[PDB]
Amino acid sequence: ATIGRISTGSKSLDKLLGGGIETQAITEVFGEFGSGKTQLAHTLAVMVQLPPEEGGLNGSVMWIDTENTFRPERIREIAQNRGLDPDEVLKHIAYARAFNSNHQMLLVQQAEDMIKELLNTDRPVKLLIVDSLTSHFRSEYIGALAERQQKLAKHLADLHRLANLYDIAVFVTNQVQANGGHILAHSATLRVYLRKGKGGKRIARLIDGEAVFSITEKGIED
Ligand SMILES: Oc1cc2ccccc2cc1O
Repeated sequence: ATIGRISTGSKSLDKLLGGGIETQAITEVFGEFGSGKTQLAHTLAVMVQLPPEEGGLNGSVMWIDTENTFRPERIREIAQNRGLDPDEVLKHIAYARAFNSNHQMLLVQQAEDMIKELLNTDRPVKLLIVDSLTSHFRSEYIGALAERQQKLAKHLADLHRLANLYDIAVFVTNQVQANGGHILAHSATLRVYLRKGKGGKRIARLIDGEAVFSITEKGIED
């Protein structure tokens, strides 16, 4: 398949990304608590449902939530302010809460079943969100970094296999703050550092110019 792009909702961020986040890729956004990573995830879950003329892929979404941070009412707001029907937008987001890191790993295998079911339809899965990808692994493997890296590596390999095999954009979030971080090392296809700036602006930079955007009723925008 050709590489598809999903607009983030922000012209500035899209330019930094070359048009949007890519299918057949894992995009990792990392930054401190409150930097806006989950807002970007919510926005992408709407944007992907637009037609290509508007920066989407007419796609369905799968969302693995590890922190109980998915907000359907926020999806509704973004959809209503992106000219979509909120009920339809929510009906094309498959949502699961990961209870721990092992269940999170099983959910990726389960996601493949729904991906296959939708593959030849008019609304194939085009976006798989894992938010937060690292939070369970971090809390469960304190003092056991070597084992944590083994399990994370297999998890990321599973996510790569889905992105490439089924032409999906995988979007993952990673909280990194004071003294913290191996990030995801070199595993993602693309690392985006997100931070707060003056006056509530958010600033994004590719790791390995900068885009500037705001969080609004449209999700994010310039
Ligand atoms: O109904 C489902 C929703 C999911 C969401 C995320 C990952 C896997 C899922 C599997 C389902 O059957």
